[PDB]
Amino acid sequence: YYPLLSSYQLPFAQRNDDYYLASGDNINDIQFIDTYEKTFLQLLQKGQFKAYKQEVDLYNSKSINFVGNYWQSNADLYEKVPKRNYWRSYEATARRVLGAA
Amino acid sequence: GYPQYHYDVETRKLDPSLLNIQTKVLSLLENWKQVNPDDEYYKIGKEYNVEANMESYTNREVVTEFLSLYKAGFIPKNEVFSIFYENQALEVIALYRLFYYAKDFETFYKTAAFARVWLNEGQFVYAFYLAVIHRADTRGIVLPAPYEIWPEYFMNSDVLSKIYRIQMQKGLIIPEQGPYYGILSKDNAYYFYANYSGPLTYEDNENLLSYFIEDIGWNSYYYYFHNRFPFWENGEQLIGPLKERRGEIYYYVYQKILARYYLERLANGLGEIPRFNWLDKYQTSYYPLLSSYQLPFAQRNDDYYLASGDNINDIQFIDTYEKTFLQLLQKGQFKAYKQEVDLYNSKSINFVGNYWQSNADLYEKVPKRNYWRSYEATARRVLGAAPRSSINYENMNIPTALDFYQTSLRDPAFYQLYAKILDYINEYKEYLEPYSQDVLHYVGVKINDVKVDKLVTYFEYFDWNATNAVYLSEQQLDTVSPSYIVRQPRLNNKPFTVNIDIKSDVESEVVVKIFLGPKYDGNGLPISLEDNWINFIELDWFTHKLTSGQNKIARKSEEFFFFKDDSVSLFKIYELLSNGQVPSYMVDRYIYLPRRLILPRGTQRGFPLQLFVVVYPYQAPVKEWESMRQYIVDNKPFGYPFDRPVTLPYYFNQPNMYFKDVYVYQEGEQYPYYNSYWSQ
Amino acid sequence: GYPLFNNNVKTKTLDPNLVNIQKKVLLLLENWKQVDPDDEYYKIGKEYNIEANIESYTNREVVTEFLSLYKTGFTAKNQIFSIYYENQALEVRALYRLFYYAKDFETFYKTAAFARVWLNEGQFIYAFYIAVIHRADTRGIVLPAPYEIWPEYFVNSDVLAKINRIQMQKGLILPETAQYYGVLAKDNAYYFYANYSGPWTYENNENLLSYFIEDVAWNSYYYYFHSKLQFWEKGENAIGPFKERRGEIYYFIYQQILARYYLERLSNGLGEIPRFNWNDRLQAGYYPLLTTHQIPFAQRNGDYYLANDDNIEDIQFVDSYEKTFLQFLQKGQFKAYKQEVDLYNSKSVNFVGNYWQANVDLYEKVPQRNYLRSYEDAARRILGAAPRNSYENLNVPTALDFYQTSLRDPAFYQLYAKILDFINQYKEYLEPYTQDVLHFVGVKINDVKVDKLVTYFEYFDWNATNAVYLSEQQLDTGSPSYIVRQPRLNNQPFTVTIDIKSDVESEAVIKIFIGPKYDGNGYPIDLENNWVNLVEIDWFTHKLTSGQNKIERKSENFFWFKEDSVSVSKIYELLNNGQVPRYMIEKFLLLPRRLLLPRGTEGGVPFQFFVFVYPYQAPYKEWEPMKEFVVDNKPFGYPFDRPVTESYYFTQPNMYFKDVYIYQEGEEYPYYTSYWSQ
Amino acid sequence: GENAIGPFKERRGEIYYFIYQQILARYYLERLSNGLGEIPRFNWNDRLQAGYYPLLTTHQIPFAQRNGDYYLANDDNIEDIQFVDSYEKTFLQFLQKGQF
Amino acid sequence: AAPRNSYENLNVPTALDFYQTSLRDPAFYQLYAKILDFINQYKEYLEPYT
Amino acid sequence: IEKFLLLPRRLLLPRGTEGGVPFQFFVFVYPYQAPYKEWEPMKEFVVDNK
Ligand SMILES: *[C@@H]1O[C@H](CO)[C@@H](O[C@@H]2O[C@H](CO)[C@@H](O[C@@H]3O[C@H](CO[C@H]4O[C@H](CO)[C@@H](O)[C@H](O[C@H]5O[C@H](CO)[C@@H](O)[C@H](O)[C@@H]5O)[C@@H]4O)[C@@H](O)[C@H](O[C@H]4O[C@H](CO)[C@@H](O)[C@H](O)[C@@H]4O[C@H]4O[C@H](CO)[C@@H](O)[C@H](O)[C@@H]4O)[C@@H]3O)[C@H](O)[C@H]2NC(C)=O)[C@H](O)[C@H]1NC(C)=O
Ligand SMILES: *[C@@H]1O[C@H](CO)[C@@H](O[C@@H]2O[C@H](CO)[C@@H](O[C@@H]3O[C@H](CO[C@H]4O[C@H](CO)[C@@H](O)[C@H](O)[C@@H]4O)[C@@H](O)[C@H](O[C@H]4O[C@H](CO)[C@@H](O)[C@H](O)[C@@H]4O[C@H]4O[C@H](CO)[C@@H](O)[C@H](O)[C@@H]4O)[C@@H]3O)[C@H](O)[C@H]2NC(C)=O)[C@H](O)[C@H]1NC(C)=O
Ligand SMILES: *[C@@H]1O[C@H](CO)[C@@H](O[C@@H]2O[C@H](CO)[C@@H](O[C@@H]3O[C@H](CO[C@H]4O[C@H](CO)[C@@H](O)[C@H](O[C@H]5O[C@H](CO)[C@@H](O)[C@H](O)[C@@H]5O)[C@@H]4O)[C@@H](O)[C@H](O[C@H]4O[C@H](CO)[C@@H](O)[C@H](O)[C@@H]4O)[C@@H]3O)[C@H](O)[C@H]2NC(C)=O)[C@H](O)[C@H]1NC(C)=O
Ligand SMILES: *[C@@H]1O[C@H](CO)[C@@H](O[C@@H]2O[C@H](CO)[C@@H](O[C@@H]3O[C@H](CO)[C@@H](O)[C@H](O)[C@@H]3O)[C@H](O)[C@H]2NC(C)=O)[C@H](O)[C@H]1NC(C)=O
Ligand SMILES: [Cu+2]
Repeated sequence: YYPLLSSYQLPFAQRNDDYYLASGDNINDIQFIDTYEKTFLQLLQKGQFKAYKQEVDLYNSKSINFVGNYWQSNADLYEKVPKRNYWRSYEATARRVLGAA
Repeated sequence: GYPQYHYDVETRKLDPSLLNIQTKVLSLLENWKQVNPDDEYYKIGKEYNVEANMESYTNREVVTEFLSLYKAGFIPKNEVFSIFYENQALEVIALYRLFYYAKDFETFYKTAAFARVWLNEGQFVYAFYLAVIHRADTRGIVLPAPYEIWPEYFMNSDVLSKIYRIQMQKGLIIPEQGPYYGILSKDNAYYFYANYSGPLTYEDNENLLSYFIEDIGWNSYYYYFHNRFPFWENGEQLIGPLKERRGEIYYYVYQKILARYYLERLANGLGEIPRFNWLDKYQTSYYPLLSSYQLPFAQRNDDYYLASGDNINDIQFIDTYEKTFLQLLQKGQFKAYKQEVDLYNSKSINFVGNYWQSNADLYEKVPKRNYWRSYEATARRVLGAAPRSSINYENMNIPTALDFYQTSLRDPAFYQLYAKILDYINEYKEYLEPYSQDVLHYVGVKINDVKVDKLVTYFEYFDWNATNAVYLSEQQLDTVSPSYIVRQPRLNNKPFTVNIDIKSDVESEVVVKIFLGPKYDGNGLPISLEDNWINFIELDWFTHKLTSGQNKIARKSEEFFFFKDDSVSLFKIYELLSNGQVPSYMVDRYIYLPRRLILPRGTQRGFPLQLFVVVYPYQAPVKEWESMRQYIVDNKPFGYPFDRPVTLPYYFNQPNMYFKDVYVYQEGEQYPYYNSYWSQ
Repeated sequence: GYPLFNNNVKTKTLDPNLVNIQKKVLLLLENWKQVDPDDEYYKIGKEYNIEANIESYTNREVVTEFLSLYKTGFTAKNQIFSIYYENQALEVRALYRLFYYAKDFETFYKTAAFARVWLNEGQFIYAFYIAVIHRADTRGIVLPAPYEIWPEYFVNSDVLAKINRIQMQKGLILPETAQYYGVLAKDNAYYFYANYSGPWTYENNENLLSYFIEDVAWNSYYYYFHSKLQFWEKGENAIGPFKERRGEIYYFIYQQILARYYLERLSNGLGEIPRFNWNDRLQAGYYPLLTTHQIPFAQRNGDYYLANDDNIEDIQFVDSYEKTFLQFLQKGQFKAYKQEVDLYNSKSVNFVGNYWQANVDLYEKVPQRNYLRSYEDAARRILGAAPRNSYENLNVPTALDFYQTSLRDPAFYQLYAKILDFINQYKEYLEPYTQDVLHFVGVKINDVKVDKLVTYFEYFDWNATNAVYLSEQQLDTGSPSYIVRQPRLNNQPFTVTIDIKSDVESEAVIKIFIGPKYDGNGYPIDLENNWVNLVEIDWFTHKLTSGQNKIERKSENFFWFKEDSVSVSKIYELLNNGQVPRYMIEKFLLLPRRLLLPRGTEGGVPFQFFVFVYPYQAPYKEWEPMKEFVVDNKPFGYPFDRPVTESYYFTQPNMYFKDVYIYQEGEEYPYYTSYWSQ
Repeated sequence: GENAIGPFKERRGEIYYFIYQQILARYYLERLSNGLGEIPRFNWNDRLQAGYYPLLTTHQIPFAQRNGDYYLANDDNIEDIQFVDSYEKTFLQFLQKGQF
Repeated sequence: AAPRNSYENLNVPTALDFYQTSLRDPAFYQLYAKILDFINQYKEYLEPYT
Repeated sequence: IEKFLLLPRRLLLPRGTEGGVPFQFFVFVYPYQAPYKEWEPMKEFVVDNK
């Protein structure tokens, strides 16, 4: 992707073809991403569980709500836990990795 | 050409009741690689039987387990020993447990003689050193420095080759030609000039800092840290009153070790510590010129692939471990290993530390497990690059620098691995609430000025005894051993004083802390405190009494709390013992970094740094920490106030805090290799 | 437990005239690692001046060049020497030329004493060995075996460590326990049992054949081949009239080495020799347990990428050097290096060989060049995996840097297999042999019988005293004997009987080859593909009378094999009676007879023998000075010097193929050397 | 050469070599002064290890950006790559011929 | 590293496309170091000064 | 107008450090020989025939 976009005359980042995403500089981020995905799969094996102090049953369609929030890392996902100074978003990390800045 | 090191030794009178133990210990460490039938310990060990004296050991299960393992058979003599070899680890742990639970010093001496006569020399020396460090009745005696007990682990192959040639020839065939090759015959002894490793061993210009990472004091400090806090021992025996802080200690030491290292990288213009991915080729190579029993150390080629099939299992475990920790960070509060953990509390640091060390305290609440694996051990095995056949087969091993605590700091990969671990731990630390103004602001105290004398570094010759590296003849054992002394350049700094001016509205006791840190990063830009809090090194930590009005505090670098003097040689130890005195620092301050390594050198001949001075109220440690007063000055966590992330730097612009910019210069030769005959 | 090897040496009387020279030569090889001021050579070396004796050397340019080089300064003592280091090679070449062009033996002895006194020990020993091999006045003199001159290059680190410990201790402190560590004290000597390298050093099950690739004589053969024909010497001064057959010798020797290695691999069930790509990574791990001056040898992991940042240039050269050759194959007839080359003619082999060795003969027609490059040198540097540095005073030794240790590395075999594949692609040009050349009218081989083929392991003792540094007292009076006792492969005597029918009475030549029958996949190998894997074992002449004929050839009389060398003590003992080991003077460049057959199995390993009878023709006249290495005018490896295209037209009545089995007696593995196994 | 340099037409290659060598020597001196080491070498069939993100524009069109690990041999470059390689190898062949 | 296209009316400028900006790119120095390495390999032929 | 193709004098020395950066100077004196005749139109960029 080679965008011809600029803000304040600063060019937008260009992603070269065959860009390697798992370099050392990004490795930490990569791990988090992977871990996140892994966790969800484990939940699919559990079916019924408790996450972020919320009881979840995947046999019920209502659980969709939780799922959505889980993949957005929004505020509602952490409403039942004490205010956390530590926070990370899957979408933000993925956007940073794919941006190639 | 460099000057010669001359310094006076701080001495304290030795308790007359300990004059017998000391000698005995020093007698059992003489030429430990060989057994002399003419010595008393030989007969004592040959005749001693453990089972018949089972009543002389407090614990009975220790004796039974040792007897069972001994019946199973220990490793043969004349083989490389490492604590990371599982069977050898079990045998040496059993031997150490037998040593530790001996009821009296006489039984301990008999058991040590038995072990030396019958068991592998490496296991014997390791266990004996650990027991002497940890036994109650041996508190107060002095042990030789590690580099004098294992000279082969603190020198390169060329100097060892020269020493072996001299020993085989029993002198110089043509003495006049000795000086041209760095061998000096003087005063009944032979001095060998030693260099540091060059570009053949290190790539990417890292050899510039070899003098620092191959320094004997650095590796000896790491070995002392291992001996004082072994991972396989329970915390209660190691630290009784402050066991719950074990993990904190694990975080404090490594955080320091890396930070200083990073500082040196900035001094030589090498930048930040690289990060790596397990599932990708490793880019840092290493070609050590080290050998044990003539067996070469493993060499890691550049672009070595770590995720081959043979190692795949290990890799998976490593990955899984890391993954698990991240999941914990998402849970915040949980139960692991039958321990309730809340990450919002600073105390949880303990658990975190243990989790990343895989020590005994991590599994104290679960039934004894026959299945056990260590993240650090697996990572060391993967990064060592030794052939897999060495790992699989038990009666053969190719040594690696990461298999010994005396040589781990020589390998660059160690720093990267522990930097990754500390990155995980700091990600955990991000949970903690930052210190507020109320806790940081000392109402009524203002620091007016901080002055520092010129900071100068230079290389000087240092001599250490390496006689234990060679095998002696019968006549030498009978009459007297030869003296082979290694003379090598070493970094040092001239004395300097820190003067602090304080204006106080009231009279009170205060605690003053002095830290050192870098100013610019590898890219040449200033480092904000939000990222520099981890890079500060704690220099001094002491109490004082402030009177109303103006006060001046002069603190000499020779009095800093976190640094010690250089260890003395064996001959000087005997000389002082004959006069009933011992070196105090080697007695009770050996767990601290040498004072000669406080300041970096700098390749540009001038390096900028910053000093941080903080004054806060004094509060006495709780009474139960009574037998640890010499090492604790107050009740604050180690590294305070830089123990948790800094979010808003303007909270540290307090009256009772001061940042100062300083410069370190170099005097004399910039490089340490100018030690030839024609340059001297 | 294995039997101990004892065998009397077949000796021959030595000419009295050379006796003194022999003495002197040996005196110059004693404790060459050290300089003894009390020895005779010391004063001569310290007082000799080459320039003042410039008239004593036949050539003046050599003296001028040597003096000019010496003015700049040679390498320091106690340093690692390798012929593949450019500056050291340049110095040692001048030293060897000075040795070679000495007028008489006295001047050569003076120069050798000077070199030992002043110059590096490794350069001195190398040059002196080569000169003694080549000097005419020293012809007929016995030299010690290479493994006794460089023991550290022929034994692993553990045995050397034990020897060094004994030397430092000047004996045993607790003798009654040394037996349990493979150290025996007996008859004023110390014997050290030694094992071969295991899987820790070799991966992919290669260690199973460590007894062969690490054999002392196996590497000594390659060192002898290098010494007799060195790449940096002109053909005239090294071989004489066989100057146009240099490439043929190169190809033949390397092909035979690779064929024997392949036979051993088949006997150990390891398959064919792997091929590799330069732009890809090598798949042969090697962790040598070897040291020189305590400096470890370079180690290579299992998956090593050959093309890194610091090698690109070399890589490029290698690639180009290959592609050019392919281009030649397309041109056929061309002009290269001021030499006209026609690939349709068999003689062109010479050029090809030189092209793949980059020897001086390749550049004899172009003006003296200051730009020097070698394909083999660059390939060895790339495959050694040693750290790359631009400093000339710092090197990490590798097995490929020395001809004494080259055969220990599989990469050597892979590289030379690639080279021989290119050479066989070239050989495809040649016209195949026809029936008229092969058929021996009036001669038919009726039968061939062979006795039982047996292999075993036996203890062999060799002196390793030169590896240690002696004390003044030991130098003045006498040093102890440190002897290495290790298992070695050997075979029992066998005889080949050939029954032939020929009504015509004539002279004939008989050749015997040994080769494989099944490949790694378990299928039979057709002759059209097996012609490159046949090893020549015998080559002789015989007169056939009318009627029936029965020829009995004993394994002790085969042309291409010798007997084992002996230690220096026996050499002195025989010299005191005016005798020398005949096989150390005669046929000292050939493989030992103990390595003739691959190690067998209890059940038996299958191989085959090829017997060929053809007409005799005497070697040419100008070939007279070399009529001890040849038997006729046919090319080496005849008739398998060129590809076989149709096996039907190759087979003739005067050829015979027989299938045989090799058995093993005693222990199958060589590591049963513990105190409890004896 | 006639219309650009005149009588120094047979010394054009000398000027080229001298100017480029001086430029690279000055660059190496600056690197040493900044403690960056020697100039890295690269392989065409391997990837370049020099990232560059210029903040330059002409007619508001951004300049091309290159990441840290850029693979030089992709689908759309093969031809060019081949030429480069050949152009090098031919030169090496000349070095073997000497006079040609 | 500019995108490759067969159209003559569309180009993405690079520092190496102009002599005014060539020296800003390290790749320039690396490439000409390679070229000068080849030229020095050639120079090895010449006889050294006496 | 004069010497407008040469490097500026401000770039003669590499940037130094507070402590000081080490370099070296090489001074060479040799015999003089005038540039050739046909080289006359360019006798503002050369000093001899070397
Ligand atoms: C830790 O590492 C450091 C860093 O490497 C080591 O320091 C090195 O040590 C070696 C050996 O000790 C030094 O080499 C020696 O240097 C001597 C000084 O020479 C200077 O003056 C002479 C003129 O008198 C110059 O020629 C030298 O350099 C110039 O010339 C050389 C010629 O090659 C050029 O290459 C240079 O670029 C310069 O143009 C120096 O300015 C030197 O005298 C000595 O030379 C003797 O030995 C060599 C051995 O190869 C011979 O070639 C030479 O002809 C001389 O002959 C002597 O040889 C033996 C003794 O070895 C005897 O037969 C006689 O005594 C005979 O005189 C040698 O080259 C090196 O300079 C030095 N590097 C430094 C300081 O940077 C430390 O040693 C090392 N420490 C340990 C313990 O390992
Ligand atoms: C080349 O390579 C080969 C293969 O690697 C190697 O062979 C091996 O040698 C070692 C010795 O170095 C052998 O190990 C010894 O084996 C004997 C025999 O064991 C067999 O028989 C016993 C019953 O008698 C069985 O229980 C056993 O399972 C075997 O079947 C043992 O007797 C030895 O034990 C002693 O030494 C051990 C330490 O090595 C002790 O743990 C053990 O308790 C014994 O101690 C003895 O010595 C002590 C010290 O003096 C003393 O205090 C004790 O009282 C006791 O006397 C030992 O395990 C191994 O089996 C061999 N393997 C093979 C396949 O042959 C060669 O040695 C090697 N050669 C060279 C030159 O390197
Ligand atoms: C480098 O490192 C090497 C090795 O560590 C150093 O060499 C060591 O030096 C020290 C100091 O010189 C030695 O210790 C001293 O040894 C002497 C000599 O002891 C021998 O001779 C005695 C008779 O003269 C003899 O009695 C001794 O045997 C007794 O002791 C042994 C146990 O050691 C016992 O088994 C016997 O049954 C005997 O009982 C022995 O054969 C000794 O006289 C000294 O003792 C004095 O000091 C002690 C301690 O204060 C005191 O208790 C005594 O009463 C006496 O006053 C002392 O032990 C050491 O032995 C050397 N090591 C070796 C292996 O030789 C070398 O000096 C270093 N060089 C440097 C640093 O430059
Ligand atoms: C192993 O090798 C060593 C060294 O090569 C042998 O020692 C050498 O032995 C020979 C023969 O005994 C010595 O030569 C003789 O010396 C005596 C004087 O002692 C002299 O009178 C004789 O005429 C002859 O020259 C030689 O000096 C000696 N070398 C050393 C360094 O001592 C050893 O014998 C060998 N052992 C075996 C078992 O082969
Ligand atoms: Cu690298």
